[PDB]
Amino acid sequence: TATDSVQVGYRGTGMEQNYDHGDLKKQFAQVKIPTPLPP
Amino acid sequence: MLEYQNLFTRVQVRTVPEAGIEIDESTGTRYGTGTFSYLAGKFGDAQIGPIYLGWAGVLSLIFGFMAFEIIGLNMWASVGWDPVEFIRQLPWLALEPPPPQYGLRVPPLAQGGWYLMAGFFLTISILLWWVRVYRRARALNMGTHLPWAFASAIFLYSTFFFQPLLVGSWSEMVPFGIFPHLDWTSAFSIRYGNLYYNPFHALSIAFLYGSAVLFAMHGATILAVARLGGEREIEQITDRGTAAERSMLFWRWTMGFNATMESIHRWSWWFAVLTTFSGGIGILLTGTVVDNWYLWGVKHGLVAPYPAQNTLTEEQQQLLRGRYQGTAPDSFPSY
Amino acid sequence: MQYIDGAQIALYAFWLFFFGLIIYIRREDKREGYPLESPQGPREGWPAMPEKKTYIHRPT
Amino acid sequence: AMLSFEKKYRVRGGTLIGGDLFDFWFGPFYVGFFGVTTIFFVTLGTLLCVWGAAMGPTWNLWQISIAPPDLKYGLGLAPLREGGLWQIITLCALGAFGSWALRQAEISRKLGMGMHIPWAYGGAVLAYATLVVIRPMLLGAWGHGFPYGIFSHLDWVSNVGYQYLHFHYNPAHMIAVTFFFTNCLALAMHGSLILSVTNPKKGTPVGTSETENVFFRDLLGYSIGAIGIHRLGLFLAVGAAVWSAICIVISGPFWTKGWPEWWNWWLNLPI
Amino acid sequence: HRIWLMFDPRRVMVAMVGFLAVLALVIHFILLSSQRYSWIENGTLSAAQAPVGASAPAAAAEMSPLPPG
Amino acid sequence: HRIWLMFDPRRVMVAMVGFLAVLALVIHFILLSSQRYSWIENGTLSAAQAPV
Amino acid sequence: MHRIWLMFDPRRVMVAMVGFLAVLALVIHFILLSSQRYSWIENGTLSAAQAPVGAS
Amino acid sequence: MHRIWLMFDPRRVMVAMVGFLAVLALVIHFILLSSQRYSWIENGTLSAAQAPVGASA
Amino acid sequence: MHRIWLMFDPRRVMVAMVGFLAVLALVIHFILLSSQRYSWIENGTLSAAQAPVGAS
Amino acid sequence: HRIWLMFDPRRVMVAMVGFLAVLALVIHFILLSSQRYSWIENGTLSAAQAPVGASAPAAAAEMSPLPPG
Amino acid sequence: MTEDEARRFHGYFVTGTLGYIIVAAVAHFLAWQWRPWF
Amino acid sequence: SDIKAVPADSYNGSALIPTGDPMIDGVGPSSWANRSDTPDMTFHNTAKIVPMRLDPTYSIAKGDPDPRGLPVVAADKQVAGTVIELWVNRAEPQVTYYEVQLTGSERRVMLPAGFVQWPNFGLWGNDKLLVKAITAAQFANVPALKRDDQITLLEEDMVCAYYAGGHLYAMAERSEPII
Amino acid sequence: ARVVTRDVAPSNANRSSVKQTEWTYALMISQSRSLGVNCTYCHNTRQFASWKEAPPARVTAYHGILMLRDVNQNYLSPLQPVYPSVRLGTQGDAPKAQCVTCHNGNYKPLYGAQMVKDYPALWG
Ligand SMILES: CCCCCCCCCCCCCC(=O)OC[C@H](COP(=O)(O)OCC(O)COP(=O)(O)OC[C@@H](COC(=O)CCCCCCCCCCCCC)OC(=O)CCCCCCCCCCCCC)OC(=O)CCCCCCCCCCCCC
Ligand SMILES: CCCCCCCCCCCCCC(=O)OC[C@H](COP(=O)(O)OCC(O)COP(=O)(O)OC[C@@H](COC(=O)CCCCCCCCCCCCC)OC(=O)CCCCCCCCCCCCC)OC(=O)CCCCCCCCCCCCC
Ligand code: BCL
Ligand SMILES: CC[C@H]1c2cc3[nH]c4c(c3C)C(=O)[C@H](C(=O)OC)c4c3nc(cc4[nH]c(cc(n2)[C@@H]1C)c(C(C)=O)c4C)[C@@H](C)[C@@H]3CCC(=O)OC/C=C(\C)CCC[C@H](C)CCC[C@H](C)CCCC(C)C
Ligand SMILES: CC[C@H]1c2cc3[nH]c4c(c3C)C(=O)[C@H](C(=O)OC)c4c3nc(cc4[nH]c(cc(n2)[C@@H]1C)c(C(C)=O)c4C)[C@@H](C)[C@@H]3CCC(=O)OC/C=C(\C)CCC[C@H](C)CCC[C@H](C)CCCC(C)C
Ligand SMILES: CC(C)=CCC/C(C)=C/CC/C(C)=C/CC/C(C)=C/CC/C(C)=C/CC/C(C)=C/CC/C(C)=C/CC/C(C)=C/CC1=C(C)C(=O)c2ccccc2C1=O
Ligand SMILES: CC(C)=CCC/C(C)=C\CC/C(C)=C/CC/C(C)=C\CC/C(C)=C\CC/C(C)=C\CC/C(C)=C/CC/C(C)=C/CC1=C(C)C(=O)c2ccccc2C1=O
Ligand SMILES: COC(C)(C)C/C=C/C(C)=C/C=C/C(C=O)=C/C=C/C(C)=C/C=C/C=C(C)/C=C/C=C(\C)CC/C=C(C)/C=C/C=C(\C)C(=O)O
Ligand SMILES: COC(C)(C)C/C=C/C(C)=C/C=C/C(C=O)=C/C=C/C(C)=C/C=C/C=C(C)/C=C/C=C(\C)CC/C=C(C)/C=C/C=C(\C)C(=O)O
Ligand SMILES: COC(C)(C)C/C=C/C(C)=C/C=C/C(C)=C/C=C/C(C)=C/C=C\C=C(C)\C=C\C=C(C)\C=C\C=C(C)\C=C\CC(C)(C)OC
Ligand SMILES: CCCCCCCCCCCCO[C@@H]1O[C@H](CO)[C@@H](O[C@H]2O[C@H](CO)[C@@H](O)[C@H](O)[C@H]2O)[C@H](O)[C@H]1O
Ligand SMILES: [Fe+3]
Repeated sequence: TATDSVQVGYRGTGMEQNYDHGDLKKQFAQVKIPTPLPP
Repeated sequence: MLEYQNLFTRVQVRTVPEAGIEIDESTGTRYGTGTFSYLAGKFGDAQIGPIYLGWAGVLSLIFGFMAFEIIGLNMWASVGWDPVEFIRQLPWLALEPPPPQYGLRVPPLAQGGWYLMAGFFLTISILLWWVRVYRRARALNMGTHLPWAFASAIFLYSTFFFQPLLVGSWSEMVPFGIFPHLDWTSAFSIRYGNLYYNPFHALSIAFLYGSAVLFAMHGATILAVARLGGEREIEQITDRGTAAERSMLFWRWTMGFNATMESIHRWSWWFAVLTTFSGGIGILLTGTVVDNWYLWGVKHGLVAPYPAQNTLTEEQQQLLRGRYQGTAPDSFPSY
Repeated sequence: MQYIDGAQIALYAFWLFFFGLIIYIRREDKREGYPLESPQGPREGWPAMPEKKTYIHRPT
Repeated sequence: AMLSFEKKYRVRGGTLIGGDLFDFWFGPFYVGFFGVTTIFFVTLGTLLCVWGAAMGPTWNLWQISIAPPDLKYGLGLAPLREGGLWQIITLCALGAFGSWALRQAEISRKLGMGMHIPWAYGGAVLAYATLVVIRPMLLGAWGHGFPYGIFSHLDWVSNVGYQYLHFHYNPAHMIAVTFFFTNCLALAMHGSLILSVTNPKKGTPVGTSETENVFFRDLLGYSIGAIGIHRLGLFLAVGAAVWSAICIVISGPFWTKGWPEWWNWWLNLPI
Repeated sequence: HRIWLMFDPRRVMVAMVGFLAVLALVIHFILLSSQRYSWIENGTLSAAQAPVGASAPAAAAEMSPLPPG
Repeated sequence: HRIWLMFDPRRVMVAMVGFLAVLALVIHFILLSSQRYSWIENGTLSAAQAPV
Repeated sequence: MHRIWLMFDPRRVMVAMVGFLAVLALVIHFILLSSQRYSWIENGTLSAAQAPVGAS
Repeated sequence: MHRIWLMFDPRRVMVAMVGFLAVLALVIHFILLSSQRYSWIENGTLSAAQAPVGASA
Repeated sequence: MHRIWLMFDPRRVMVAMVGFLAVLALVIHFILLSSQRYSWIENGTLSAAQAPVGAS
Repeated sequence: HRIWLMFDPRRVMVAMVGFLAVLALVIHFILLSSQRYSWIENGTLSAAQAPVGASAPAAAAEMSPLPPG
Repeated sequence: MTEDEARRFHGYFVTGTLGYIIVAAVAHFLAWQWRPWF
Repeated sequence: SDIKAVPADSYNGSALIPTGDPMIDGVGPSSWANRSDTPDMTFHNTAKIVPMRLDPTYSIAKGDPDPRGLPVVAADKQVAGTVIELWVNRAEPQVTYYEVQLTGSERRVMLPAGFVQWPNFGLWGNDKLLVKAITAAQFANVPALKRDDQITLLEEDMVCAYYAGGHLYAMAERSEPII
Repeated sequence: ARVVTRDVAPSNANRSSVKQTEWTYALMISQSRSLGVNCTYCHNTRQFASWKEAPPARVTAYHGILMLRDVNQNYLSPLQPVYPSVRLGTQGDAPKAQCVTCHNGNYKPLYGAQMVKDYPALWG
């Protein structure tokens, strides 16, 4: 399983955010924004 | 196919169980005759032999069982006496120390009194077990090295009582629980500013790793020369054979220096003992001499520089100041 | 004083004790197989050789 | 120089690579092909570490830190000044540790001993390789390794531990910690037992092998053997490193949430 | 009595002393941790001033800083 | 009586004493932890004013 | 059916039976004690009409 | 049909059967107790129409 | 009555008794020192009417 | 038929049964963990109502699944 | 340990048990006078 | 004087080359330490390592194969003899030696138990004794014992050293590098 | 919620217990799970008290606390007498909001979706 890692601190400090790719994709896909109403 | 690695024994030899060397039996006696376990005999010795019981051992068992019962019954009461919840939630249950506002005064029974009773009984049983270890050693005319290694272990254990007494509150003690005592470990490191920068914590970590290194090295060395009679170390010490000679030469050729068959056990003894001794010193120093180990490390040049990850404005520095944590609200306000 | 604190003092006391201990254990490490064999003669590293040690045996 | 009994053991043969060329002793050390390779890698890695210290802001021994590259260079050799030096030092260290193990194997093959010591050292080598090779490869960037600095690698350990909220709840970490603690306890017991038998109460003769078993049977009810204690010490010490490698390799590559939440499976058993 | 033929007095005496010691310590500690019988602090109170019926599982605050003591 | 030829009276009596002591301790503890029977604090209350 | 005692030692059978029975009795008593309906130490004086019932 | 006992020890078969049967009975009783519909210690006095039913579609 | 010393070694009994008595004395002194009313090192000069009393 | 003189049929049968059973379990569990073939939950749907993986997708505006680096 | 030794030990054990056991009764009565628990 | 080994060259630190047969000469991994020529004793002043025929109390645990009457396969896959007696350590009960009768008989040799491997690591059928160090022809050169009821520490070391040295001096490909 | 001392030596300026540190630990674990991040998102855990070593998100997080304290005190709680009894809690109090109410386990609500820019009636 691929892990998406985002570095949030200086290199070598160990400050990173890990995410599981499959569940992140499923969670992002399921969000459905209502379309903006015409002005 | 492979050489015999001396990892397991294929042919076990049985005989009459060994009763034991004649010892004084005026205050205690040996119980059992000696049974044999085949599975245990695969890896090491097979005799589950007699066990000696005397004054100190019986007293230690009574006090330790009382402490164990108090801890278990408080854990069971914390889930409403549910056996299913007791087993399911067992690693999360705890017997918790008193509240911080009592300091060193006796707390209510349901809010830390049981904790102090259990701790006292556990301490008494540990000391009585130390007495028993000493007496078992001296009954066989042995040296008291094991008593004084157990004493180092007890010193580290007793710092968990002495440091809360020095800071002045029984609330700082270690809760009796599988996960909650790990929670206390983490919160203790956080509260006093990154215990990684405690020099005696680093020292004790060095000795713990070195104990693992030394035991791996010694076990591999003895297993590697067991074909030459190397596991019989007493005779290799009092009459040095080819196994001890080869053990010395391997490490002399490897790292340039070596020990003897007897002094490698001195190395092992001191590494293991120092693991707990330096750690106890480090714990005793925390909250009494040093309250922030990271800041002590900055003062003594231990902390590596990193680029700043954020810069704060003049109004942000006033705004971002917080407040020290106080008491929990005892009212449910209506707005 | 200000720069000196109890943790530093205790740390240096431990360093002294540890070096003494290492000296003692190295003294014990040379109880067998010494002095060394060299073309220049007998050799002893630091710490020097300890005194001869004998054990006790039960009578027959 | 040589020990009193050393001369008869210094013979030819037992090497894996090379012949009479690399079959000599430099002082007390034995030099083989892998001794030469060990010296090469140690020298290059140490000199590159000193260069990394020179590039940094301080010469203080505790504050020196050679850091791995950014995650954006994933699995590629970063510029030397931006973490590539860390990668070269890592290659040197891997070569040096492998050479040390193989040289130890040559030495044991020359004294007639078994092959246990190189394999025992292999556990620590495997733990290090898991830290800097296997886990960074599974995560996809060499910047997942730890920096080379006496106290900066402690900062890396702290931050990586808090990447999973509460690292104490890692089950493999708990098993490895148990292995380490039991190893220290067993080492204390074994050293004490041997010393107390060979250095008994003053005035009494040196104890025998039955005294050890009788003492531990009197105290605990069971006494492992003389070979059994060494087998147990080897197993405990090596298993600590193996379970450490397991515990670190499952964090990130296999588990990305907080470790406490992993215990859901236990709370959701059907019973 | 014949009970001393089955059980050696030497061992049962030590077991009995240990049991009585642990029981007395347990009871004295339980009394010391109670509100009504915390005699070291409130022993001078008369029977009418002594606390009554104060089980109260949260009788005190759980969260607070350490005192200056 | 012949049960005592099948079981050692010494071991039976030791097990009985231990089990009964543990059971008595457990019951006294459960009562002490309760609200209705916390007699160290409640004991002087009459039955009507005891918690339910 | 006495011959069962020739296949199984009465001593071990009775020991195992006593242990199992004691553990089972303890588990049942504590399951009842932890429930809302059958606490019997706090609510034992309640009548059957006042005792708690699980939600419908 | 009775030759089966010549391949398996009846003493070692009855013990395993009893142990498995006890474990299975305890597991089923506990699964039922941990459910909502069959928590008989609390809701056992309810009628079959008042007993809880799991969520539908 | 003296015959008890033929059943129990006087040396062991005296050593155990001294150890127990020392532990008990230290525990009692420490319990008193940790209390409010009897923390004599700090408040030992107060009169008996000035000494702290538990809540009534 | 001479292949069996090269490998013991007992060993081959053990390895064959083990490998085939592990493969069957792995495939069944891979299908059960998917969305289209989670047959225990959605097996009653028709082939037209069954989930299908997304085709070539479009982009998004000011919306990132990942936090900034 | 003979039968006469058991008799002799039992005499002293019984008298010591009685004396201890209800010196404890005096203690309990004193405590009841000071602060009753029922 | 007894070090049958000439230096390879005059440079210090060089390896030695044996002149005669290292196995009996006692150089390299075939060397032994001069220990006392008295038997190893127990707590009760009895011989520590004794044959099973000298002590009927000892036996073999049920579940373990009986090595007596089994062939002893040597390094060259040649059966060198058959096990006829087991020497056990009385202080710590374990199998320490195997007495092997030669193919031509007329003598017996001692085989340390630490140099013995069982087929399939002792998991499958145990019907032969595997000794990977020494070939069948060299079993006849294993040093003999002075008596058949006791073994001194010196003989112990001699037998163990002879068996250990054949991991380097049995064949010619063993003392030679792999590349 | 601060527990860490701003000095090397102990004094009476900070007398926080280890239990209070555990309380802060629990609150921060909840915050981390509410945003789907770990501790290093707002902290350099080598010193949890430092703001200069921490990412800027920490500053934002602090404001998110203050905003919540306003929302829960002046808007949600005073709505107690309006809700029917099925909406209130077991003490009969109005429901309140936390970080996960907006974030729902994401570093930004709806992954940072912008929606109110096209609805001026909701602007402040
Ligand atoms: C719960 C709380 C506790 C928690 C923490 C607890 C930590 C415990 C630490 C214990 C340290 C010793 C461990 C040990 O080996 O114990 C075994 C031994 C029992 O042996 P035995 O049963 O008598 O057996 C007899 C015999 O077999 C012993 O032989 P072994 O090989 O075991 O011991 C060897 C002896 C040899 O002794 C000598 O050669 C005599 C001189 C020893 C050194 C004296 C000066 C030390 C420094 C003093 C100032 C020290 C100031 C710090 O050796 C030893 O036992 C220890 C050898 C030295 C170890 C390293 C020392 C390094 C010092 C460096 C100093 C700095 C240099 C710059 O136990 C002993 O206590 C031995 C000593 C007994 C005599 C009394 C010594 C103290 C007398 C003064 C105090 C009297 C009571 C108030
Ligand atoms: C931490 C605690 C400290 C603690 C430090 C203090 C304590 C040290 C204790 C060490 C163990 C005990 C003493 C001992 O026995 O030492 C061995 C040796 C005596 O040896 P031996 O008994 O005579 O046996 C030698 C024998 O094998 C014959 O060797 P041979 O002489 O034929 O040659 C062997 C070597 C050397 O080859 C030579 O040609 C030597 C002369 C030229 C050396 C440089 C050549 C390179 C070019 C120029 C570089 C330099 C240009 C400037 O030949 C070899 O093949 C062995 C070496 C390895 C070769 C493969 C690796 C190649 C790549 C190497 C790259 C890095 C090195 C340059 O003794 C001595 O040399 C006595 C003086 C002590 C030497 C070390 C002093 C270190 C000072 C360090 C100061 C700073 C400390 C922080
Ligand atoms: C977030 C957590 C913190 C942290 C917080 C602490 C704290 C807090 C402590 C340690 C301590 C230690 N830590 Mg840590 N530690 C962290 C990171 C690490 C790392 C790492 C790779 O990151 C490592 C390897 C270590 C390693 C170590 C050890 C060297 C040391 C403990 C030795 C020990 O316990 O012996 C085991 C020995 C004992 C526990 C002694 C007592 C044994 C007693 C006698 C046994 C009695 C048994 C009883 C009878 C059984 C029955 C009970 C029943 C209920 C009846 N720490 C981080 C920074 N660490 C200790 C120390 O010394 O610090 C200076 C300590 O107190
Ligand atoms: C050099 C430091 C290391 C060390 C050393 C050390 N420890 C030692 C020794 C030494 C040298 C001893 O001599 C001594 C010993 O005897 O070891 C075998 C001891 C010891 N180290 C111990 C443990 C221990 N050591 C630890 C650590 C270490 N000890 C260090 C790493 C730890 C850790 C890592 O936390 C532990 C847990 C003990 C095994 C022993 C001390 C025993 C003791 O004091 O016992 C008192 C007796 C009791 C508390 C009685 C309890 C009874 C039961 C536990 C409860 C009742 C059970 C019930 C009957 C059945 C089950 C429940 C039912 C409901 C089913
Ligand atoms: C079973 C696993 C355990 C164990 C066992 C073990 N270690 C061993 C052995 C064994 C069996 C040996 O035989 C071997 C040895 O020869 O010991 C004397 C060794 C050894 N264990 C060592 C250390 C060590 N072991 C550790 C761990 C453990 N070793 C495990 C707990 C640790 C830890 C926990 O940190 C350390 C520091 C060495 C003393 C030694 C191996 C010597 C060696 O490999 O030498 C070659 C290298 C050099 C001479 C110098 C370094 C060359 C590099 C190129 C320099 C760059 C290094 C890099 C920058 C890293 C910096 C790290 C920062 C964090 C500081
Ligand atoms: C079939 C099956 C199921 C398999 C599954 C197994 C799987 C999937 C595994 C993963 C596979 C993958 C993709 C992993 C990659 C693994 C890799 C990369 C394999 C490496 C192979 C390997 C044996 C490792 C190292 C190779 C070795 C030992 C090299 C030594 C070569 C050699 C003998 C030459 C000597 C020169 C050396 C070593 C250089 C160093 C050196 C240099 C460079 C000098 O200049 C120098 C000059 C003067 C003195 C000394 C030196 C010196 O030491
Ligand atoms: C081809 C190939 C790769 C094959 C090679 C084999 C391989 C694969 C490598 C190894 C992998 C294997 C097979 C590993 C699995 C090992 C197994 C099966 C597990 C073993 C587990 C085990 C034995 C027990 C678990 C240990 C645990 C959890 C607790 C330990 C508790 C403890 C403190 C025990 C100590 C026991 C006692 C009482 C010791 C005291 C004691 C001491 C300390 C002495 O010094 C001493 C010296 C001399 C006489 C007596 C004694 C003595 O008894
Ligand atoms: C909240 O509540 C929860 C807890 C949840 C609910 C709990 C529920 C449960 C499960 C309760 C269990 C109860 C139970 C279990 O079965 C209860 C079982 C009780 C039993 C069996 C008690 C038996 C006691 C027996 C005694 C005291 C015997 C004394 C014997 C004496 C004095 C004779 C002395 C011997 C002599 C003199 C011999 C001289 C020598 C001679 C002659 C010689 O040597 O010859
Ligand atoms: C808070 O509430 C909780 C706590 C939770 C509720 C708990 C409740 C529980 C479970 C209570 C348990 C109570 C209990 C039972 O279990 C209590 C049992 C008490 C008993 C039995 C006490 C007995 C004491 C006996 C004594 C002191 C004997 C002394 C004997 C002496 C001095 C004589 C010895 C000298 C001799 C002989 C010399 C002659 C030798 C000679 C001639 C020779 O040797 O020859
Ligand atoms: C069947 O169920 C029953 C209940 C019958 C039995 C079951 C019991 C069970 C299941 C028990 C489970 C126990 C567990 C899981 C225990 C876990 C323990 C752990 C993990 C402990 C870890 C650390 C604890 C430490 C380090 C505690 C140290 C405490 C100290 C040093 C306390 C000292 C206190 C003293 C000296 C008190 C003195 C009394 C004073 C003098 C203060 O009196 C006023
Ligand atoms: C509570 C759960 C059970 C806890 C106890 C578990 C006991 C078993 C685990 C400990 C032993 C694991 O056994 C482990 O086997 C592996 C093979 O996979 C061996 O091999 C491993 O390390 C060696 C060392 O170089 C590597 O070469 C090898 O590639 C690697 O797999 C390890 O040396 C051995 O330690
Ligand atoms: Fe050893």
